[PDB]
Amino acid sequence: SALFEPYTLKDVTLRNRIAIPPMCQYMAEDGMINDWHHVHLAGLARGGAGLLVVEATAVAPEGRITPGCAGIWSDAHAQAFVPVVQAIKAAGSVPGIQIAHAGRKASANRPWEGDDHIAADDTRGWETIAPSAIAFGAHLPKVPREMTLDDIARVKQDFVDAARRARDAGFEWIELHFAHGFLGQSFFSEHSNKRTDAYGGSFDNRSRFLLETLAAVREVWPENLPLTARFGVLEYDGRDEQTLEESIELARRFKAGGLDLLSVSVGFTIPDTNIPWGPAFMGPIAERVRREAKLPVTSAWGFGTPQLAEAALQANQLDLVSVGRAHLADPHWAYFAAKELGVEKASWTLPAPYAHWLE
Amino acid sequence: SALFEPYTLKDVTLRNRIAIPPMCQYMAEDGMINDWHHVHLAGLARGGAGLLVVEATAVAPEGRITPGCAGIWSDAHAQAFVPVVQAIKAAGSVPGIQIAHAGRKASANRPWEGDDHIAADDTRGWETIAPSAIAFGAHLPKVPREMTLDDIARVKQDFVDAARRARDAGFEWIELHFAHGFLGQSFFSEHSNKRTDAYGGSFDNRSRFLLETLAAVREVWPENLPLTARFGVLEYDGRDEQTLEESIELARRFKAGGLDLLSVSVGFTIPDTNIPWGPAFMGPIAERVRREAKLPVTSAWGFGTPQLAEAALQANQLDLVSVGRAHLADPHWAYFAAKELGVEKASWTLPAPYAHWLE
Ligand SMILES: Cc1cc2nc3c(=O)[nH]c(=O)nc-3n(C[C@H](O)[C@H](O)[C@H](O)COP(=O)(O)O)c2cc1C
Ligand SMILES: Cc1cc2nc3c(=O)[nH]c(=O)nc-3n(C[C@H](O)[C@H](O)[C@H](O)COP(=O)(O)O)c2cc1C
Ligand SMILES: O=c1ccc2ccccc2o1
Ligand SMILES: O=c1ccc2ccccc2o1
Repeated sequence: SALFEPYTLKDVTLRNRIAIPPMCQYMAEDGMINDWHHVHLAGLARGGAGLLVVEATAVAPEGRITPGCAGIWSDAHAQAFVPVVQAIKAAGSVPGIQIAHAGRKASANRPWEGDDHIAADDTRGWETIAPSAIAFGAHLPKVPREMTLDDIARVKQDFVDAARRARDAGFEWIELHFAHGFLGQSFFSEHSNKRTDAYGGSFDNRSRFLLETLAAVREVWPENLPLTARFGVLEYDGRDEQTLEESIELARRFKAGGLDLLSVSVGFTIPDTNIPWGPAFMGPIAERVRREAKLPVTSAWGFGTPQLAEAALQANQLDLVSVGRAHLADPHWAYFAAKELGVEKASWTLPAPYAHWLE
Repeated sequence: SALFEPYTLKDVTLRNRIAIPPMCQYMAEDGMINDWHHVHLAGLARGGAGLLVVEATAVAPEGRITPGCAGIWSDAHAQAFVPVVQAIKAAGSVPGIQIAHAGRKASANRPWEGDDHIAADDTRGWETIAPSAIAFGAHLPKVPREMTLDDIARVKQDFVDAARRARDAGFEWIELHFAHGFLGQSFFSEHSNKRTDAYGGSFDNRSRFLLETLAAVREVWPENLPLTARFGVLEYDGRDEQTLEESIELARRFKAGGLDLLSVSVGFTIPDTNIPWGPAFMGPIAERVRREAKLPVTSAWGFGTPQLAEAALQANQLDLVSVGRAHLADPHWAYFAAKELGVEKASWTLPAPYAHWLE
């Protein structure tokens, strides 16, 4: 099975091609993770996936999506990850982390508590920042504060500090969150970036925050550990071919700047779009990015059907298959997939205290 | 759905009729549990089952099955359970524990490391104890030491101390392991008990260890928390009707002595038997015990098919359905069962960070 072939990137070897993508849990308190996360993540690692990427973890308090988001903006925040990293490694999975800044989509309620911008008089909320003072709209109506050049310098340094902390906590894989309409994506998109300084206007200027942040992170992140990013390569906003062309050009510049793998997604920069949701719908666009930027990729959405994951790999659409919600449903999805695909000794996807009894 | 109806026993209410029976993990060190158990048990509790019974936990070092078995023979052993109990409660499941003594089946290898009695010159092994100096046979050839009256007194006190420790660690449900050919079962069975003192020969004498142990435990175990036992009610040894009759009589004496629920099993006292394994095969015998002893019951073996669990409950064969291996395969089996049986808002079997996304 292609799904169960190992994968080596830099000095890291994944035991199979199943990646668990970042999935916010909304269970942290002032950014500090707790036994929710410990058990959730260790349980997933034991389920057999080769790579487990921790949820969007804010590089600064105002870069959380919600009051429940994880953070890594101090050394105490980082040290809370150490036992979890160690548990993921004990289970034979590779521990990764997505470091993030929610930009104009920050200061929102948890998804089961309204999913919308927090009311102005709610003591939990905060002012959001963005390249330009323009609201997302819809359920996120707050107008963010336009960043100063000093704010840009500060946020880049927060990404550096976050990467340094992730390294020192023992993570073996890092993902910069430049997707999903959050701060990085919003610098790239002309919808959200109306700046007329070095950080907006032209393709080079819109790319600048993302490229500078990547380069700054690269200074502290070990060359022997995968350096990755998530990036929305189109919006489904009626501008798709031009946007895809620019996104692929940026992917080439990421590769030249030391990016080892790109997690290919959708922008979600603005609400007025027409996204053609369907099983593995991103496969062909991931394949195009992979081919035209000559860079390994992953993608997500609907790959919880094992045969579809297998097909995407065999078609060389993807190098790793990211499987999210199916792992919330069943932490042992990798074992289910091994059985489905007829892998020999499928139960030994799991550790011995489970595997022995399920043969 | 009957499977998703709550159940109240004494002061304890289970949110549904799904019980996770004790399942040895073989991951403890000198009886001390660790993060294997913490994550395993907390993950299961979050999966939605109403009751989670911790694996056979030895009341004395020589009563472990294997070198990997959990123990509760000192206060330090008991205190290791406290964070796990607290995690199970945080997830809304009821924490239980099975306290045990392996008798002549002790000093064995882990099941994936031979499953047989440990060699005499292996430094991990120990002398086993039993009512009579008679080996099980087959892969368990060691002849146990015949217990003295002082040994009987000591082991009863070890059960008391174990129950006291379980209580003080916060467990809300206790199960005495009088099944599966271990010490208690072996006192009851004429195959293994050839004593001619007060603890063998007659039905009353063979029952005595079990009844005295129950009564002694009852002195320290709170009256408002379920007091239960697991007991093998037949052997499939060609003596089934007579053995069933005696076992039901013992069940009546357990009930009279304060037992709240009986987990009905097979004896596994000797190897030369013909057990008719099949899905829910114990249902009719559990039903007979339930009816003739007028005592709530659970049973196990093959109830991981949700419709079969439901049928057993609707037929009043069982009060709780024990589902073991299916939970090793999928910690979230209760969610799977809720979907299968068409329960409304099935995803809310799970906590919010999962349930919201799986609706
Ligand atoms: C509960 C949950 C939280 C999510 N949090 C993030 C996040 O932290 N970062 C991110 O880039 N994507 C996040 N996503 C997107 C997932 O990583 C994944 O791309 C999406 O769920 C599609 O994959 P699936 O169909 O296998 O679930 C989240 C999705 C879910 C369901
Ligand atoms: C891994 C494992 C460990 C077991 N350990 C115990 C134990 O600690 N105590 C016990 O009474 N039964 C133990 N059993 C029996 C289970 O409790 C259950 O009765 C049996 O697995 C049948 O249920 P199932 O078909 O749902 O798996 C164990 C079974 C398995 C598979
Ligand atoms: O980047 C993100 C962060 C959270 C999240 C939650 C649900 C769906 C997608 C998501 O993407
Ligand atoms: O009482 C027990 C203890 C361990 C065990 C392992 C596999 C099957 C049944 C078992 O029963």
